[PDB]
Amino acid sequence: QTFGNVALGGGGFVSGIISHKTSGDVYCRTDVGGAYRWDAVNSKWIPLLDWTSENETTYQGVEALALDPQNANNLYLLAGTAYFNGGKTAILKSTDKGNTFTEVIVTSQFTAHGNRLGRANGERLAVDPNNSSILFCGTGANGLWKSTNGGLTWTLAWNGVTTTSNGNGICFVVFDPSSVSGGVTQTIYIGVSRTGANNIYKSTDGGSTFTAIQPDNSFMPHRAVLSSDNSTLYVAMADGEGPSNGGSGRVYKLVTATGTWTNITPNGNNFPYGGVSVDPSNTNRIIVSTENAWSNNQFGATWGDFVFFSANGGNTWTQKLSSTSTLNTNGIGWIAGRGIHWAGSIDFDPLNTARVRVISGNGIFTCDDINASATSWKFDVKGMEETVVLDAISIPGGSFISAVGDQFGAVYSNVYAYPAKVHTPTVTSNNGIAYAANNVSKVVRATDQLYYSTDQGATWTAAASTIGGGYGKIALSADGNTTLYCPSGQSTTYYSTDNGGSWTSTGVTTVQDACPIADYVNTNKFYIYSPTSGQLLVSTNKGVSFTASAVNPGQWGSGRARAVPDNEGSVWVALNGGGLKYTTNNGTSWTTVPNVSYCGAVGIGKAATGATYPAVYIWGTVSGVRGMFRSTDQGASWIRINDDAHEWGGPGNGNFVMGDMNVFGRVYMSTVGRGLVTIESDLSA
Ligand SMILES: OC[C@H]1O[C@@H](O[C@H]2[C@@H](OC[C@H]3O[C@@H](O[C@H]4[C@H](O)[C@@H](O)[C@@H](O)O[C@@H]4CO)[C@H](O)[C@@H](O)[C@@H]3O[C@@H]3O[C@H](CO[C@H]4OC[C@@H](O)[C@H](O)[C@H]4O)[C@@H](O[C@@H]4O[C@H](CO[C@H]5OC[C@@H](O)[C@H](O)[C@H]5O)[C@@H](O)[C@H](O)[C@H]4O)[C@H](O)[C@H]3O)OC[C@@H](O)[C@@H]2O)[C@H](O)[C@@H](O)[C@H]1O
Ligand SMILES: OC[C@H]1O[C@@H](O)[C@H](O)[C@@H](O)[C@@H]1O[C@@H]1O[C@H](CO[C@H]2OC[C@@H](O)[C@H](O)[C@H]2O)[C@@H](O[C@@H]2O[C@H](CO[C@H]3OC[C@@H](O)[C@H](O)[C@H]3O)[C@@H](O[C@@H]3O[C@H](CO[C@H]4OC[C@@H](O)[C@H](O)[C@H]4O)[C@@H](O)[C@H](O)[C@H]3O)[C@H](O)[C@H]2O)[C@H](O)[C@H]1O
Ligand SMILES: [Cl-]
Ligand SMILES: [Cl-]
Ligand SMILES: [Cl-]
Ligand SMILES: [Cl-]
Ligand SMILES: [Cl-]
Ligand SMILES: [Cl-]
Ligand SMILES: [Cl-]
Ligand SMILES: [Cl-]
Ligand SMILES: [Cl-]
Ligand SMILES: [Cl-]
Ligand SMILES: [Cl-]
Ligand SMILES: [Cl-]
Ligand SMILES: [Cl-]
Ligand SMILES: [Cl-]
Ligand SMILES: [Cl-]
Ligand SMILES: [Cl-]
Ligand SMILES: [Cl-]
Ligand SMILES: [Cl-]
Ligand SMILES: [Cl-]
Ligand SMILES: [Cl-]
Ligand SMILES: [Cl-]
Ligand SMILES: [Cl-]
Ligand SMILES: [Cl-]
Ligand SMILES: [Cl-]
Ligand SMILES: [Cl-]
Ligand SMILES: [Cl-]
Ligand SMILES: [Cl-]
Repeated sequence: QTFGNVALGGGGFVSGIISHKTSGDVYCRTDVGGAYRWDAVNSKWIPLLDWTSENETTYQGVEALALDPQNANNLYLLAGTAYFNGGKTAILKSTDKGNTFTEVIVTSQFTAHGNRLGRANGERLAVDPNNSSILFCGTGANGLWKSTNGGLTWTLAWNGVTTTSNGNGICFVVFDPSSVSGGVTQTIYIGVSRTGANNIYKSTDGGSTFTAIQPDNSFMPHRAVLSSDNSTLYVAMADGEGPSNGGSGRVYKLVTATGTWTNITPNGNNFPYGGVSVDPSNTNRIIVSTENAWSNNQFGATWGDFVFFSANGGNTWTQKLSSTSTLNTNGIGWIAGRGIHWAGSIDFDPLNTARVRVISGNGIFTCDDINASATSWKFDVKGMEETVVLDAISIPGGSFISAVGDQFGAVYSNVYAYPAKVHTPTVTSNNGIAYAANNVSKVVRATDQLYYSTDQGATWTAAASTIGGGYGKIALSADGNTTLYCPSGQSTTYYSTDNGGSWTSTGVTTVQDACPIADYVNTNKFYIYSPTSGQLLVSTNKGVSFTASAVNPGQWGSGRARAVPDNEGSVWVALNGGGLKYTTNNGTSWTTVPNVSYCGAVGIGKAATGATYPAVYIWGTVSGVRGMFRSTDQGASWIRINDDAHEWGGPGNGNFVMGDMNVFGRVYMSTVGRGLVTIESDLSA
């Protein structure tokens, strides 16, 4: 209720599906946005890692997820991202299906990178099916590790493999619990993400020594699974690790009693393969998915990977995703024309193996009846949001409009309703958006080119020219007639009085990735805060020229400063470790907000009833507590409106907080991998 998301649905890469082969619990992991449990009672995904603080953004990268065959309550994640928090890596252990976790930091022993090449391979973390206290973990670069205390500490088990050219190392670990001594499983199979050297190994002494067994080192394994009866190991492989490389591949099966490998590649098509699943009650019933194939014209509407099913252990196969399939959008209209790609994990639902889930670069798709002649695949992403949101606007009396990486963004009359369409044309992303305060039908967005709308985002027309380059931040004057624009990666802000028919430099040439801001009241006034110089630059001639204000707010803040409705000359600046300041006089002087020792982002929203100033929202540290705070009294007092369970890793790539201008208390925040989060902070009930 209080915490949620703008509805979009999936929109990023789910890198693995893991189900409990006895209880039927289903989970997934993602590369940039944590992990989820499928709540089959309520039919929605439940995020499990929204508690990660900004000191734990790293854990949004989930490299492996393991369940305990003997106890469905246990759940383990290997979490870490190379580029956050020093690459800090942990085993995250839960005894309650992910409702709560214990953190076991392992960085100095081994690291993980959820956004690595090879990330859909797995699972490289596994629980001994005979002994809940024993886990093994293959690592990308540090060998094979084990724990004998349920994941609390780890030791090096085997180092015959450590590093590989692709950085992905040991990429699956599978136990055969038919082989046991002293209550410790003795047979372990591992896969290694390399070609031209040994890459599938078997130990029969509990992981102390391994023997190479692969039939063809031209291909590296992605995933493997052992049938419930322990008789047959199925392996998907390709000549690259995926998800976005690999040009050919195979499916193999190993009959363990005789060590017999059979090439069961569907139709000898030799596509790159990643996903494989076996029915827990039928060794011979299997399904596979290609990974990084693109020549399947799914639904007749899109291009992506293939899915093949067999009931005879791979002797013959039937396609289960093709041009005759249909896409059930499940009320999420914008997914039409998109499909299943990077399909490096596929899973029969253990409770009913007529049902199959498959991953994709844009979410997860579910076929509830794999036996149908013309299969129906549902975009099955309720509760899941994985996009990287880059900008947004909230129009008083109008729509909320997002600018999103990969899935472009949408126009919302109800932010909790799934969009029928996303902004088109877009190339890759929209990274900036603006509207005219006194001409609210006029909106502009920045992709490879600028696009203008005269109907509040419903339709778009390209600017005649987009000066400098695309993807920059943008402002529209209050009257809508002037645009200011700084191309991404460039340091000059330009102005146009004709929707980009012509451009002229503002004279501001030294603010890289400038975020120009229009005053809401005075159509001739704009501001640019420069982190490098520490200056607030102000224009009173509609962008023709700027001057620095009398007093600098200070250096090294966020470029995303905010003007204030109904308050000409007011600007709030998030100063990072310099705190939070605001001016009411165009930067002639500044108020230091007491008790704010750090502020990463500031946004404005609808005023409280009976208040005289718009509400202010920050992501920052107030009296020593980092989180989301609201002030309804112009910064004199603050209240925390998030909680320790809802931090999401902080503001992430888009680095913004913004209030809704129509719904008091509602605030939006960007994230590294959880879409656009919302807090409905008006707790009046
Ligand atoms: O090229 C395609 C290829 O990419 C591989 O992945 C690697 C690649 O990732 C790019 C971005 O991935 C994107 O996620 C995708 C995801 O992969 C998809 O599967 C799917 O789910 O969609 C998402 C979204 O599209 C991430 O969103 C994106 O963040 C990744 O880009 C990296 O971002 C890091 C974090 O920073 C950004 O977010 C926090 C903000 O505060 C930052 O402003 C913003 O940059 C970047 O790291 C940051 O880098 C700066 C500067 O670093 C530089 O200067 C100092 C030197 O010491 C550094 O070495 C030097 O790089 C740091 O100051 C900062 O501390 C750090 O956090 C990062 O540079 C940027 O690339 O690229 C990074 C690899 O790690 C990924 O493996 C895929 O594997 C592959 O399949 C294919 O897609
Ligand atoms: O014509 C049909 C088909 O015929 C085959 O025979 C041919 O080989 C195919 O190329 C062709 O299909 C088209 O394939 C490309 C990929 O092509 C590359 O790989 C195969 C090579 O043969 C070829 O030479 C290569 O050029 C597909 O492109 C991929 O599309 C997906 C999905 O894109 C959709 O969703 C995002 C939206 O922005 C797009 O408009 C929409 O189409 C992309 O996946 C998303 O990627 C981003 C991360 O981006 C980055 O990593 C990969 C890199 O290529 C890209 O440039 C980077 O930006 C993630 O955040 C998303 O989560 C993920 O879903 C791929 O990035 C992209 O390569 C064509 O769609 C397909 O029609
Ligand atoms: Cl269900
Ligand atoms: Cl299991
Ligand atoms: Cl159980
Ligand atoms: Cl046990
Ligand atoms: Cl103990
Ligand atoms: Cl070593
Ligand atoms: Cl190698
Ligand atoms: Cl050995
Ligand atoms: Cl079986
Ligand atoms: Cl064997
Ligand atoms: Cl065949
Ligand atoms: Cl085929
Ligand atoms: Cl292909
Ligand atoms: Cl077929
Ligand atoms: Cl697609
Ligand atoms: Cl709304
Ligand atoms: Cl659309
Ligand atoms: Cl208006
Ligand atoms: Cl126009
Ligand atoms: Cl005006
Ligand atoms: Cl700057
Ligand atoms: Cl300064
Ligand atoms: Cl003024
Ligand atoms: Cl704002
Ligand atoms: Cl709390
Ligand atoms: Cl937390
Ligand atoms: Cl309240």
